[PDB]
Amino acid sequence: HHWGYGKHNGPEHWHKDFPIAKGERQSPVDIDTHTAKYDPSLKPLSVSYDQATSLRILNDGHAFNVEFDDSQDKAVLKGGPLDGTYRLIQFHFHWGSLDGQGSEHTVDKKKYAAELHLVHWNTKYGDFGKAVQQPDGLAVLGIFLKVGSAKPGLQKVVDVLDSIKTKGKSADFTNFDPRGLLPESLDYWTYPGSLTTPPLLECVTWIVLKEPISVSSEQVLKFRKLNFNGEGEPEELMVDNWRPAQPLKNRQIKASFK
Ligand SMILES: [Zn+2]
Repeated sequence: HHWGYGKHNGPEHWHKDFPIAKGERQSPVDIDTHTAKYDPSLKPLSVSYDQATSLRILNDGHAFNVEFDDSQDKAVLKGGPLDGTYRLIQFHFHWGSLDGQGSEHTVDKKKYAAELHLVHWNTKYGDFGKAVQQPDGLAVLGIFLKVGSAKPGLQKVVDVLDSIKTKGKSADFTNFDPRGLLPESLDYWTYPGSLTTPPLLECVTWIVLKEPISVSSEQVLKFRKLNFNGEGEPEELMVDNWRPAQPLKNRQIKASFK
């Protein structure tokens, strides 16, 4: 039926409705730190989120998304391996049922408790919908989450999850500053990839930060209380909403640090 993360509609079944699932530049991938190529040509990342305007938080049945106003260059990403300006449109997470799994990308086979994805689209295409049809249409900033000390800047997100427990529920979520979710260092790995959920379009320039952010056990536990199902339906906990690593194929992962 509809795609998901269950036993009968999970990642291994996606190729039936979305053939590109077996494409040449699919994500996520395992980042082999000893095979990654240091590129001194790579520029530092430029993250300008001071004028960010968050609007709403939504449970879309696959994860929860915090949406931003992308009608102007309020929150943008530039520099790094990017050519042009990319506007932040939304961010969401992927997490597991246990602290030992949850991230989509892995580092030397290591899985993190969760992974944060900040999605941006290339302004030259005018349109998020137009951007996903281009090889350089999107730029996604990936950040790993490890369990340890609590992340203060994440609590506002955690506290509102009760109001969007089921699929289709949304809540006003204004005044949220995404800068509180960034690690200290902006060193990164980058490679050409795809969206990790259907339609799995190969329009993403992935920028994965080396430094993970730490969140508390209680914070992640609250993520696990969400539901894949809609209100009134049998409860299915929203956990393990991650896609496993895909073949790197003919791609090179570059590092901004040595
Ligand atoms: Zn994602």
